[PDB]
Amino acid sequence: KRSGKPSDLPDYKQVYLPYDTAPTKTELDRERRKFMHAYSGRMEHRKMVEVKDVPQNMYTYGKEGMSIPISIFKDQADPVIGPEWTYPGIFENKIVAQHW
Amino acid sequence: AKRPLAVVAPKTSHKHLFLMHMEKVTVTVSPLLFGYGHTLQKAALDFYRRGLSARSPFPSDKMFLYYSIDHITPKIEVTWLDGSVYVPPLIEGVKAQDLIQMVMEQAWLAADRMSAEGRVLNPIAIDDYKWEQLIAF
Amino acid sequence: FQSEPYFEEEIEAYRAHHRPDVYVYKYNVSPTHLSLR
Amino acid sequence: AAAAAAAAAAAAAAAAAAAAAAAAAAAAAAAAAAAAAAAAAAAAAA
Amino acid sequence: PKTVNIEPGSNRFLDPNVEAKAKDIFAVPEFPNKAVLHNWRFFIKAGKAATGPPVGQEFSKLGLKAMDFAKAFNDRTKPHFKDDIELIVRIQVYFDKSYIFRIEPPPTAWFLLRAIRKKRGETGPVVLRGNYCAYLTLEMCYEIAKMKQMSWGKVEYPPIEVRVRRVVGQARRMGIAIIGIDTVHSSPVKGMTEKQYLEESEKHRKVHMIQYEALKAKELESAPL
Amino acid sequence: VIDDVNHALVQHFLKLSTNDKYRQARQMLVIGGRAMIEELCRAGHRPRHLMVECGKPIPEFLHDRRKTDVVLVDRSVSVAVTPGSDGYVGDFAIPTPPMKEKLIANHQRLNRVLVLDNIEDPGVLGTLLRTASGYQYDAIIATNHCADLYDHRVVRAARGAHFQTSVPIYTLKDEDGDDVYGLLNHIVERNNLLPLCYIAQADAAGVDGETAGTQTGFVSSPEAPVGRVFRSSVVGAAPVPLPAPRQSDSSYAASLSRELASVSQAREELLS
Amino acid sequence: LVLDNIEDPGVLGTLLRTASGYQYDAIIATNHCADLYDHRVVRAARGAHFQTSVPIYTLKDEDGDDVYGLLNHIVERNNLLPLCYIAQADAAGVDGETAGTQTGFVSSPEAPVGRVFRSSVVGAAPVPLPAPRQSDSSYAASLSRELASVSQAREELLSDFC
Repeated sequence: KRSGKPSDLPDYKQVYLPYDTAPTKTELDRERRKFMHAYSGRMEHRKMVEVKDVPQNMYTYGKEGMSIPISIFKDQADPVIGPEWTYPGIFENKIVAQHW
Repeated sequence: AKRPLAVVAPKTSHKHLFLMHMEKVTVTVSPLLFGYGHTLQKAALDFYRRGLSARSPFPSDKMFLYYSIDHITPKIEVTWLDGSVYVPPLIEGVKAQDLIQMVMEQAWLAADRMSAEGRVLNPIAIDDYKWEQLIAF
Repeated sequence: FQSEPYFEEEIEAYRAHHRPDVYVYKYNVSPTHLSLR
Repeated sequence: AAAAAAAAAAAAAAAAAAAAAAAAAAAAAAAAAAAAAAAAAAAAAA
Repeated sequence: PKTVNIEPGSNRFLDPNVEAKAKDIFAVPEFPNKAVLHNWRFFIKAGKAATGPPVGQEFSKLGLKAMDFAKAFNDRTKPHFKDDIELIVRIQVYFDKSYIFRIEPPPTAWFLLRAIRKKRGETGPVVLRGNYCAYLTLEMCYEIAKMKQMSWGKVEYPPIEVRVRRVVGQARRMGIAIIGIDTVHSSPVKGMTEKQYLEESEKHRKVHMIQYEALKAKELESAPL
Repeated sequence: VIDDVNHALVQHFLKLSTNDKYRQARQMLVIGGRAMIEELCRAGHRPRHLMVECGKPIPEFLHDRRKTDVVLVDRSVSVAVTPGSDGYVGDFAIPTPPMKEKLIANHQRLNRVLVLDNIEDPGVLGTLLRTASGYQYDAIIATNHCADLYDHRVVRAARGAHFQTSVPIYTLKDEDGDDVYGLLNHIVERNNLLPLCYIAQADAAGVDGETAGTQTGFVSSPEAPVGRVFRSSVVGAAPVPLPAPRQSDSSYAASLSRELASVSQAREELLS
Repeated sequence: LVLDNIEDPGVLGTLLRTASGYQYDAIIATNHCADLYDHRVVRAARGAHFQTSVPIYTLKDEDGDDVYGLLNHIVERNNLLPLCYIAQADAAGVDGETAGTQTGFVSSPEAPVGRVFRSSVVGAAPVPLPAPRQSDSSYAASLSRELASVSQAREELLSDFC
């Protein structure tokens, strides 16, 4: 829809690292090289596709301890996610949550 | 009754309601009622929605809607000014448009019985409803 | 009119609707009418 | 907190149910009977 | 450091403060049961609730007014709302020129700008560009659904798991893709085995076998039998 | 090409531009305007006989059954049937508002009415119709003998106002004693069914409340005043309403230099 | 008053009386806008056009914006704030012209051009006017008349403190 949804360009708010051990310029870009494609179209005519705008650190890109300021009300701010195991009904949404 | 009762009734298919000489029009329904008489309830509730849009300057809140947990088929009770009560027959397969013709006929006889009993006459006339229904042209 | 007119029989103002289902032997009786039921 | 006021809140699509008189129903039926034939004579060509 | 919850990803909803408000100003005004004419859904910035080009026009298609809705929506939304926020307003007008407007949470389409640091058109669909914007993962997409509820009379109904597939759809209907999808491997987390997290979370799937058949199990038992 | 003022289409427009009886009898009204036609054409309206003058400006944004007879006309008839400097003249289909919504759905609070009672003059009469609508006034009204709200000068002054951009305007009747003392009772008392009244914009003014309102309105005060007159008569005083506030100006102003001062802020916006 | 466009008659004559009918000093007629001495424009004001309290400041200039040096030629600065009359992206007249407390300047264009190009390039306060819809607008003589009557003497607004 044209308007009626919040639009602005802030950045993220990190409270800590998804790991405890931070890599360097190469490992942040070692795994970055993987992020230049996708499986858009999953059928017998399955193909590749390009990607861009891959960030610097995909570890703490948005994984954990990361906040996004997307609140509509004044008495609120960005919400964060710290932990990992009890993904709310999320693991079943890992492989089938795509146009197979 | 002062005079002999009328013997001829108007042929107007009544699709309105009013308190020409009524005094209270209650209905009873059941939310617990789910399957039995899906349409039987579908009529009573509909008659309310088509009764609240009655036709006279009264507050249309002469109509009441009760929620009986009795699990009884919905039944309508209409009581007139002088007091008598008319229970319309809610048979299998009778819709709103049918009931309004039922009561509004038994409400012409009740009026002409009351007009025979000396009760005053509230003559219907052009007020806000022969208008606001004239625009629907 | 528009064509061959058939008027279904009618009753008094009060005796018209919700006639009493009061019979005599296999006959619908009433002060005004009689009809094998 | 809500919409326009004056008169009473009728609701129920007040725009309808114009309470046909005698001569209207005697016409609204005879007009509908002519359509049953006008839908039959059309099937008699097809 | 410190994980926000020792139940990771459980966080059923937001804090009990904004939600009391999220049920407050998003409260659905009950129908007066009347007969509608047209349902409208406009796009008003909650701050300057002004008679827009279509908002004033369509309202004035009827001899009605434009500002009375505006100010009664403007002043109602003067506090409790952040700045520069746009809103979907679902208006329900009746036959007697009677109208009762709702206020809808700002949905996903123009939401990603606050989520992926991008803008309209640069999120072109699969036919337009072929690339897309900043990636997403299988928690960044869960949190966004917590703000979208067609069911305010039932906050937890239906639970996040059934409608979360929707938001990730239009963003992918616009080409933007998640790391959990479209990819060969999932998120790398150096706090543990980068590989075994797949087999480390297969049991995190199971604690929700007991829960999936428990979150929906309390649904039908919160209703008539 | 029509270089003759005796042409049926010519005599059509004249008796459609100046005469007023044989206007409604055909439900038509002459519109002049190069951009004023597209303005109406934009919102789904096609002129029956669009007569372009034989010349250069020939925009064809609706051609090929634009309700055809897109006739080219001589300069000579461009002068006669067309008082107006346009090379782009046509005629349209008369709309109508219903005389019942003055009587029933009289909404309570934000109901300020205009009346415009006199034998009026086009241009001015058209101008007010544009500005009264220009603030979403409801129930703009006629009088004893105002000029027709579809006259060619009025529609030239209205400049796209007459048609329902936003105009619940209305027109009133003729009564017995060569007067309109029965024009008001039929509606105006009923336009006090919803409560307040005023009689400003008359060359002569009496009570003269005079632009002095302090309180922001007690905003929920569901009554609201109405429109005004042009000349000096107590005809506005023989009606039942006891309100009599005839407003004036402050400075050295004169006729027509009073209303747009008044109606500017005497309109709905008492919220300020 | 000022009238800055390629204007027309006699939609100024009915406006060059609001300066008189509401006691303005004079009127910057931004010529060549239109006719100013015309036998109709003067007639459209019923002789009150040629009133004692209105000498016709017919201004010849262009979009050079040196006219703001003429605005500075007009009784100096500290007298005439911005004046523009624009579409409805602007606040109000009971917002800007409710907050004078000072002295400013009045100016009323025509529809097809607005003002000359360099008129909005030097301004801290233009003036809007309410409208029925968005693309719908009002006259050139109906522009000033609401505003030549708000900047007439401003005696109520004093009593409007609260």
